[PDB]
Amino acid sequence: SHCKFEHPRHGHLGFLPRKRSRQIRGRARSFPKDDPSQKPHLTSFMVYKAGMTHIVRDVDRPGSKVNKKEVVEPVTILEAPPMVVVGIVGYRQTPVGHKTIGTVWAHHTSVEFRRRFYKNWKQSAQLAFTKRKQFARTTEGRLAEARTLKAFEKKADIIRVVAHTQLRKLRNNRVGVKKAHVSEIQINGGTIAQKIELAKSLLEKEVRIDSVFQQSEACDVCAVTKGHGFTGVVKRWGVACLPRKTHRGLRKVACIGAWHPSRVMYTVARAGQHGYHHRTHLNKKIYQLGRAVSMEPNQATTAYDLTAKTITPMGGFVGYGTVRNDYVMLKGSVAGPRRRVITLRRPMAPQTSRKLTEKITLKFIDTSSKIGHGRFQTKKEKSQWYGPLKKDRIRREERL
Amino acid sequence: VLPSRRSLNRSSRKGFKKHRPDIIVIDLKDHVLGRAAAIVAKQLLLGKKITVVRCEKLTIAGSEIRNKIKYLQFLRKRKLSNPKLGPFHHRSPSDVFIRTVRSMLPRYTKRGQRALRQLVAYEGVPVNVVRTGGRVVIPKAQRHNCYRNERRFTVLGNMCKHVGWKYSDVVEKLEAARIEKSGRHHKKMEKVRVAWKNARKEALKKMPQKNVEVLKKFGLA
RNA sequence: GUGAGAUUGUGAAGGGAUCUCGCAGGCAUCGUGAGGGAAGUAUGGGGUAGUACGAGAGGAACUCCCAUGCCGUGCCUCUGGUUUCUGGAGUUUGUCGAAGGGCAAGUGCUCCGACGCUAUCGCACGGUGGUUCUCGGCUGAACGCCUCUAAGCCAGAAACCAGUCCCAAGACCGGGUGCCCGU
RNA sequence: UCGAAUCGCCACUUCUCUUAUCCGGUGGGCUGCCCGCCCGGCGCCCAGUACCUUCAUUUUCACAAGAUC
RNA sequence: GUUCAUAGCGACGUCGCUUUUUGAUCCUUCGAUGUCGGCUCUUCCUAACCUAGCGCCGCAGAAGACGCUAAGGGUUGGAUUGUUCACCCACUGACAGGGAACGUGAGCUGGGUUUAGACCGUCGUGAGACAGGUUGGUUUUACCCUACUUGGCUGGAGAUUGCGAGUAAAAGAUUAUCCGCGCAAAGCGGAGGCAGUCCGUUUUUUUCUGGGUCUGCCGUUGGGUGGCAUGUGCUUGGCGCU
RNA sequence: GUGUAGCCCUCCCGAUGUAGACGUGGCGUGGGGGUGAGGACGAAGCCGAUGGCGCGAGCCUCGGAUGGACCCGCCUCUAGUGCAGAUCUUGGUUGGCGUAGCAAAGAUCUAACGGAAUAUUUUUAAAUGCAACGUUGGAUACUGGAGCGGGGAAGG
RNA sequence: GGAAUGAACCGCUUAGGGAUAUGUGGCGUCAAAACUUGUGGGCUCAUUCUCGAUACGUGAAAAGGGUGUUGGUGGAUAUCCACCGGCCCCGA
RNA sequence: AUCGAACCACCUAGUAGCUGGUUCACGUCGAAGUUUCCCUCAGGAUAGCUGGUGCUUGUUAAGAAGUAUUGUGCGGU
RNA sequence: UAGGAAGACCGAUAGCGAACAAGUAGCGUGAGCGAAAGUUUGAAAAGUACUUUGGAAAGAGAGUGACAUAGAACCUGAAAUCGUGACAACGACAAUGGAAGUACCUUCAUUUCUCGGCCAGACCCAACCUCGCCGCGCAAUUUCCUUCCG
Ligand SMILES: [K+]
Ligand SMILES: [Mg+2]
Ligand SMILES: [Mg+2]
Ligand SMILES: [Mg+2]
Ligand SMILES: [Mg+2]
Ligand SMILES: [Mg+2]
Ligand SMILES: [Mg+2]
Ligand SMILES: [Mg+2]
Ligand SMILES: [Mg+2]
Ligand SMILES: [Mg+2]
Ligand SMILES: [Mg+2]
Ligand SMILES: [Mg+2]
Ligand SMILES: [Mg+2]
Ligand SMILES: [Mg+2]
Ligand SMILES: [Mg+2]
Ligand SMILES: [Mg+2]
Ligand SMILES: [Mg+2]
Ligand SMILES: [Mg+2]
Ligand SMILES: [Mg+2]
Ligand SMILES: [Mg+2]
Ligand code: NA
Ligand code: NA
Ligand code: NA
Repeated sequence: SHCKFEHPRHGHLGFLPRKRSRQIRGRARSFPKDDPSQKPHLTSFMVYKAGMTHIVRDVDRPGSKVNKKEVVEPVTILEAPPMVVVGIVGYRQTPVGHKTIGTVWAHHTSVEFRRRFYKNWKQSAQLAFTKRKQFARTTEGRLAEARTLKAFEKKADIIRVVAHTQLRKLRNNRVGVKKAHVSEIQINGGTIAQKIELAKSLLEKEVRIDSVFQQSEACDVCAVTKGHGFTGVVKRWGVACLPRKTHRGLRKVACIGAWHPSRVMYTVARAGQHGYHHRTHLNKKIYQLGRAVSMEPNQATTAYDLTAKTITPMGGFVGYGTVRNDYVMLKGSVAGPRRRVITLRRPMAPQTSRKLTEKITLKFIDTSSKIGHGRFQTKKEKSQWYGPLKKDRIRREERL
Repeated sequence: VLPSRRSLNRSSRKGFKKHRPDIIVIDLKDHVLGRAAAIVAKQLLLGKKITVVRCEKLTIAGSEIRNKIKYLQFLRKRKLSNPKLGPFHHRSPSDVFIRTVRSMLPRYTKRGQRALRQLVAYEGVPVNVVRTGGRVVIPKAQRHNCYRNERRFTVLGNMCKHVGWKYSDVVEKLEAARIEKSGRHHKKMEKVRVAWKNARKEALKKMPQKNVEVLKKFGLA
């Protein structure tokens, strides 16, 4: 017998299994299609989630009821210290897939990079990359590197660079890890010879996020979702609850199959792990590319709001702290909790729509406290509402 | 494959350097799929080691539309309750040949599993097979003794594309590179081939007068 | 050959014979992607335009633009809900001699209440190419007329396949790299 | 440490294409006949066809009691 | 059907298909396969209601009829009734039809049906009967195997053994006996000398040390620069040094 | 000389079978009448990679690093005479399984003492003797006079 | 022992074993046999539940259509008309 | 803890055309589900099919035959 | 109630319910119902003095005895089920099963050892079964062949 009435199935079958991610780091599975006409450039960057806020701006959109008016849009702040490039890898194409040719190392690596190869770095001999350093610049060392670079030129189709983040510069108290996060970034544009030239120039040097993305562009966000543990079918899949009178419980699926086939099928909802999955979530628009507060104190100052303030809210980002580095501001939400490392990628979908080509001009950035109902923008506003307090008077009296 | 330290150490003590088993390399260009698979499967059961190359040049009788529809019917079959257990639909031409041969073997006994282990089935002619030796053909399945001229036929590579195979451009790029390298090398050493030919000639008039007559009697000189 | 064991049914010392096992990898990282899954879908408005057609009456459509319904993947800046931070305050009966400070009433009860969790009750986002069917044509015979069909060629559905997306080497990767050990 | 089964090999084979196709290519004369032109190998018992030269009792088959790896 | 068999229909006849109705049978089950409907949830079919693409009309425009390819996606909220079915009120692009043991009770519910109490009508002399109406009437057990959902530990290439040797690797005294450019070319470039021991059937034999002068390097010293995002690494210029 | 280890040697013809019938110098068990043996230099019973014989039911030898007092061959007579299942009877053992659980009546903490129940290490102190018991003092709390108060009948 | 599978179909009917030859059924692989036999003829192309291929086995098909192609029969004229088969296609 | 007739012992091992069970080997043979009668239709008696024991005989046929030939009758599909 | 005589009987789940402190223990308001259980260690208690660890129970030694694996519910001591040492290997076809070989094990049996009942090869005689090569009969080879014409 058919169903009495029709309604669509719950959930998406293209995100199976709902199992825990193999790694915590966000990783780009695919990279944008290479265009040989453009100049060589990098395609991704690594950032850390550092809380949320909202802004005000004027929208330019002819034919819309909101044209030439102000709107309020929530945003996400992500800290972006510069990355360091340490390696070059080349790939060749075979009838069975892509295979790595080799690797060229930078001969000078930091302690935080070599921490990634140990589980107890302090109580260890710390011998990683020691023999390569003693051999790289010798006469046999230069010949060996020239041999590998020749194989890159002759029989490669893809060039990538090995880069790691700098966790020493990101002086965060709640991020406990001291070993760098390492990933691969593809170089797009130009020929193979030109791609290798850019990679060699960017060896041992730092790469800033302003050189990879522009202010009013879009990007993709590879990240790992917040975890929820073992959860039931109502929260995991979104099925309806049963009537109050049900014996043995309500938060269940009543029928998990028919008599035939004589088994449970993979399309029926069951309880299990929820959250901590990898997602991609394309088309997030960049609203601002900031700089470190040590060099540019007025981060949140706007042409329409001349107050001198930084991007950090009053009392700090809850659970994270201060933003002491460069940052990016993205429109909307981002997967994962605070302190997690996130990969931003240049887009795959076409970027010719009017929404994606709009130019953004901010007008106001909110910096009130996120604890409680914040109602002051700066610390001077609070000290102007209240006059001198009891503790201020005592300090002055002691000063006398 | 991948000799461990146990294997390399034993070879070092014994003094062995290299070894190559007796293998037949078959060029599968312009061969009927079903007839070649049946001949090869019987030879595998008789204790032979066979490597087949250029699996993308196998031919099937009928039009491309007819054969593409036949594959799409096979692709429709899957275990409804758990498709990851169901039949697996391989897409490369070399995988299709191995599946066809497997269905002509007893595959649920150790004897048949061992026989299937002796077939390699490359696509194109890889670099590790080029210089091994001369290739062979199967005259009973050569498609110029098998098909009438006016009948339409399908090339396996073209049919494997359009149903999921995504390495047609890679295979044709590598094959063209091989032809140029092999053609350049073969034009070289034309001097030594001519010199040997000019050596067998004029060897006569240097041999004794009786051995030349025996050669003439048997049609060798 | 060499290094460890065992020969355990009717004392305790010695030697012999034989049988088993080991004689080479380990840890740590960056990737590949066969195969399997697979997702976006629909309505309205602006303009076209009171235009095309029509005696009149009546009355279209494509490019382009702006919104919304259902579904999907996430998030907590704002708004709402939730309080065993029993946080701060208030208040009833009993109780410690009174005030202070408390305690009991399985959280006594009332108000406000952070962090966290959460709601289409709040916010953000939801792509690209090919092979073809029905059908429509071009050249063109059979059949010195013709014919979209016999050979050949072109265009082409919310269908099908691949890309993007999720899992991924029992798919046994002779893919790369760092250090230790043996040779 | 291991006694093992397997018993052609080559820097002349180890390039390509056709079968309604000059099957080594290739022109001419009058719709098939006729006439011209040019260019796998070794290996099997003297390193080579020739004079010379040790084969035993392992004294009638037995995994070649010998090789390769 | 304005005339016009076939736009659309189509009588009198005749040929089929389906198993979603009801009959016919009695093959399996009576030391028991839980018997209606609704709720919840997944999947399949097409004989296509809406959405996509085409042809044709008794298709001026608009609105429609019919036919073909198409099952990718969708198909509602309520009043009375236990209902399935039906009928009304509204919304909508549309409110299509079916299968899965008449899907689904160790998933629920228990209104209906179908025990024991009791009332009515008709029937019976009576005990009692009625597929007639009415009211009240226990819904038991998973900790086993498999399936499914997540969660971990660990072997394995003769898929645990053989010593049973096949690279989507290079290209040569049979990979030995050096590096760079070049097309598996033509050709063109670079290389430190001395003495000893132990080994040595050859061609400047194979090694092990000591000075022997060192290009390229590692680890330094300060001092002057200089770059990077700025407590940590480097590059230039001299000290001796391995 | 029906039938046995068939008195022996040639030759010819048939050979399966449920329910059922019949045959066998066919096998095995407890006891009686006869006959002939065996046993403390080890009877019965028990065990087995102990083999040999027979189509088979079975028989016999061997070893016990088993046992410690009875027992068998043959001819006959006799019967409470042969087990895989009866939701069979009586004992024993068993996976499930160190599993399901041991969740009403609010609740204990601290020091000293007692105790074999510790402060147990030979290969600085914590990371190598845990957990739990009674009494007394102190703290906290419950019953809340229709009481886990103080006395009786029935019953014990 | 054969028809992949089946109480009943085909062959054959049964003491324990060798050699030889057959029956039904077969000789591309699974799988023994034409290592894909003939120095024998014809016919057939079948696009979405996918041409056809072992009887019993309705263990699936009809009426009605098609110059798709290959054969016959009977009439006019030096190609035309009517009718009937085979294989394939629609009806499905 | 028992009620459309309590409990205890006995008649009582009540009767059952119905359900379940029924313990060694080899050898020679080997069926029936049909007829008539029965308060008979899930059962019997009776004949048929089978086994055992034979009797009387014979060595080409005695009173042989699921088959032909010749002669001579019958029949209404 | 006292004696006697026996048995082709049963032999501890049998024979009386009772081989034993049995109409007992136990059950039921009651009438009534009603078991299990061989103390069978050894000829003889000679029933383990004493040393050492342990709170004790016990363990490790010593001793009695022909035997202590005869140690006290103690003759013999089976099967089901379990622990330990050694070994054999083995993917997933649930295992078990049949046939025919092979690789390792055999506290088994029989034969031989200067002739052998061992293992192979070739040869001879008889019998049976095949292949090559060479032929015959028939008016089967005249519904035919060959010439010259119309
Ligand atoms: K699919
Ligand atoms: Mg209930
Ligand atoms: Mg907040
Ligand atoms: Mg797939
Ligand atoms: Mg795929
Ligand atoms: Mg049941
Ligand atoms: Mg059931
Ligand atoms: Mg159920
Ligand atoms: Mg009356
Ligand atoms: Mg018999
Ligand atoms: Mg007796
Ligand atoms: Mg028994
Ligand atoms: Mg538990
Ligand atoms: Mg109280
Ligand atoms: Mg009281
Ligand atoms: Mg065969
Ligand atoms: Mg019976
Ligand atoms: Mg018989
Ligand atoms: Mg008794
Ligand atoms: Mg008794
Ligand atoms: Na009786
Ligand atoms: Na009667
Ligand atoms: Na019966």
